[PDB]
Amino acid sequence: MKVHEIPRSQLLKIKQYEGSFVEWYRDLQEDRKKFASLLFRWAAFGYAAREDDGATYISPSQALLERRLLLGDAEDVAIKFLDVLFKGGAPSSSCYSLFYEDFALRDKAKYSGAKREFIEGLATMPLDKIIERIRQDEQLSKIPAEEWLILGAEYSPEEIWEQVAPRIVNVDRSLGKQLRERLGIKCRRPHDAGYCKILMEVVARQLRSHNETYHEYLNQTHEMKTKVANNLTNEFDLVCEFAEVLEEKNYGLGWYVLWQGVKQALKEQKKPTKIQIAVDQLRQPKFAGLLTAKWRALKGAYDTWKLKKRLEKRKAFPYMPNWDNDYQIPVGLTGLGVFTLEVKRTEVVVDLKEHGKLFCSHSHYFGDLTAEKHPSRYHLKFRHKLKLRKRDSRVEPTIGPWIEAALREITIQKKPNGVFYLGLPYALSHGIDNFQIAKRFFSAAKPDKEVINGLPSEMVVGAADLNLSNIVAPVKARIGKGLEGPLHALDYGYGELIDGPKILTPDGPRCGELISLKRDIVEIKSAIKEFKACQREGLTMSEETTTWLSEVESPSDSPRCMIQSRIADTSRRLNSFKYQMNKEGYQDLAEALRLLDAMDSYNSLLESYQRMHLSPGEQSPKEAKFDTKRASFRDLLRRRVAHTIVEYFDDCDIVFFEDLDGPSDSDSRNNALVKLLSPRTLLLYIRQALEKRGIGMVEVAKDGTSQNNPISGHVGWRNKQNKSEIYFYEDKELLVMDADEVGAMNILCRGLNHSVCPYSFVTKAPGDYGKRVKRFLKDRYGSSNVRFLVASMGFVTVTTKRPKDALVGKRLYYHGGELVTHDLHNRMKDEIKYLVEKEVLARRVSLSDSTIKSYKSFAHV
DNA sequence: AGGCTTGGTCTGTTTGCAGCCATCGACT
DNA sequence: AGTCGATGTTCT
RNA sequence: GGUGCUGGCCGCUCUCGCUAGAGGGAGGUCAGAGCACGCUGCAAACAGACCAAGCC
Ligand SMILES: [Mg+2]
Repeated sequence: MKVHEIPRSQLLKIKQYEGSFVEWYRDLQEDRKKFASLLFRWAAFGYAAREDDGATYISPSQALLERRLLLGDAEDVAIKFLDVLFKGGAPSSSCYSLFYEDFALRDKAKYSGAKREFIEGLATMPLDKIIERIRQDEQLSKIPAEEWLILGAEYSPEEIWEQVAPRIVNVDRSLGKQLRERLGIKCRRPHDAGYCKILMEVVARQLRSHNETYHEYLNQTHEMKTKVANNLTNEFDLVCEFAEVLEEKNYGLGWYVLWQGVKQALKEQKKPTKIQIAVDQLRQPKFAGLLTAKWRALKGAYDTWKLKKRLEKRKAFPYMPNWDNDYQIPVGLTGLGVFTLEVKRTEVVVDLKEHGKLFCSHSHYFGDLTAEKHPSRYHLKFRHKLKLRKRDSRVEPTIGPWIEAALREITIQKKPNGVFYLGLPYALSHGIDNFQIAKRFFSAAKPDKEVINGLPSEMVVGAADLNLSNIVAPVKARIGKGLEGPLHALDYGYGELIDGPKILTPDGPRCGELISLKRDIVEIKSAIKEFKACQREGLTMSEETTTWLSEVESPSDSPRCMIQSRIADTSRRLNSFKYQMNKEGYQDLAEALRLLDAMDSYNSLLESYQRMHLSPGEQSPKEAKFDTKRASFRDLLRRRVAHTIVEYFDDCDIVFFEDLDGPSDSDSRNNALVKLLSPRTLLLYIRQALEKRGIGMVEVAKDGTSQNNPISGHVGWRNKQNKSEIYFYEDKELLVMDADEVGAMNILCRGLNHSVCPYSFVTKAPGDYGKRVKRFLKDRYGSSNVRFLVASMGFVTVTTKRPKDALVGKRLYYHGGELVTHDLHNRMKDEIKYLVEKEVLARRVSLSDSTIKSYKSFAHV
């Protein structure tokens, strides 16, 4: 079967070093360091020079100046050298040649494997297959197919090679040797192939990381000045004229500031609102051409101004990369540096043959590690144990499973504390089938039919919905060609469900009073300004905030110190529950979550008590205390969300998730999840722990997955006071279920639909739809080039003719099979919204039921 | 008391570049 | 047999 | 048995202060383990947090 390896690495703290290495490391982080800032100029990279006063703005012409002013003669070769260096990969086979002083060349090109296969079948190979092999080969075109053909007919295969190798050689490999002598280039060590071979690719490994950014950072400047001057309307002609006369008067302009300006200026309103400076400038004649603008044609003139102002804050070219910080030095078995390795008294040892031996410590991640050398790879076998602090604890150390893997190179780094670490970039022999199916089959709209036939009969899926509430609600399922069932999967068949959907981490107990503890910090932020706003006016304080302050046993009624006792009593609460949760190791994520935010508002509060005394206009330059906690903690919770999500998804082959970082609706900027814990870092941290077990992961859209009904597709209402419940109107009977459960089904639904079944899209006139939108209109109604008609009851119809009466350039919603419009999707929400308000009784419907024959959401048949 | 816009200073958050080497030929 | 230098590819 | 994460106590220092106290910060010190673990360099865009004004 086909396998695919997965790159991972975990630390190893080095204790002692032996030999001349210490100088050796310091030389590479000085040889790298030394020449990287010189090679910067050779490709003429336009660079800002970092400075406290600003950033100087050097241009390519101001940098191409010193290219020939630094190399008068190597220029005509260096440009050929940089390309054969920027291509990289390995066909640049020996770029190290310039550093190595004894660099020898051979007069023959090497006998490559693909260079052998081409000669023995030179007699019969067709020219419409001979020329498609060589055209794409760097060494083969240099001889035209004429003299290629003659040797195949006359000569037996083995004789031909003896006379073509000095002809098809890649003459770029000499470019390195010339530059050293013509430039007087000396490194620190020069007969040492290791020192050279590593350093060449190492500096290159840091440089190519800058070239592709360079042409990509630029190609944005070419796409940004295209999409600012493509939407210049007579509405842009006066929208930016609004901010010019706003900054002179010392003001600015926002987004939701926009809609209450014309509604108060279209009826004589003599009592201003928060935007009177706009309303008084929305009564002048030069901005009276703005009050009369349309509905949607102004959202497409707000983004350009919100896009143009990003063109002006952006620098014209990248900064200069700072190279002083130590880089992760890699050393590999074959070709690069040479190393051997052992486990000495369960303590790791590393040996480098020319330059002496490192020393190493016993590690917990590799708990029962073993090593056996094979000629190309190291084979490791180990498991994960726990970390053993207590000696007479009844507590067994958690045993991980054994891991069979391969390892071929090692990494080294100094940390700012002066410690040398050692890394192990290891590869995992795992089945590629799950990944192979993941990208090609579920991600995309239509896979080729030779790919669809790459499926076994039955396989397992999963999904969940994650919001800040009770985070994980999974559902496992079974999909089958043979087996019939209630969920429709595109191109694979029907499926029937094993477990789920259930919530797995319900919000723990201590949360209820920790939010109640957050409110205690909520009032301290608004109250500290009351001590600071009456210091400027001369007034006293409000009793309602004062009455709250007295709730503490405070030995002084002074307003100042009672503030401090509500906070010391608050810090103790955080200090205490810190301890009693540290006992556990944080086994309830849902608990630590509302605690994490509680740890946030406390640190967010101490920055206003240090700045209480400050008279108006003098600040405190709060410095980095390199709080190591808040950074390396909120990571731990994410790498702990894996364990609860992996445990329930081990037996699955594929997983699905809600990608909350995509084109979402408007309420997702203030949302805490983009603020509290990264979606993609969490989804990727799941992927990294899912890839580890050879289980594919494929995201799907985030557009209204919580909203739709899994059974009937009809709309629902996420209760605006209780986000955990959601309501539905079907069959003249009201129903209710759990929202963050509902989302798990709609993600499982949309997953088996390849995200094809849409939620909302924008019309045009038969500006094209994406390839994932097409397969819906073609499969159901008949084609892609279709206009849409408003019809009886205010529905929408798909017409196979293309008339001009119809609505074009608008927006829709999809429910149960019917294409409905926007003024109806409000009405449809309005249908449930009113029934709940009138205090009617609904019927809860679990989705674990068997009475359901088929789920009709995101399926078309 | 609260509700935005502007800017500065400081960390913190979310991304796409580079990478995780095999094989012959000369020589022991 | 074995070491270490120097050399080899191409689709999205 | 490598990196994380935690509270008391001690002083030390720092900041304010209706005088009551609080809050930091790198280390010296008393307590707790059913806690997961892709390491790393260059780069770029937002948002988050506090002091200032004008404005309704
Ligand atoms: Mg949700």
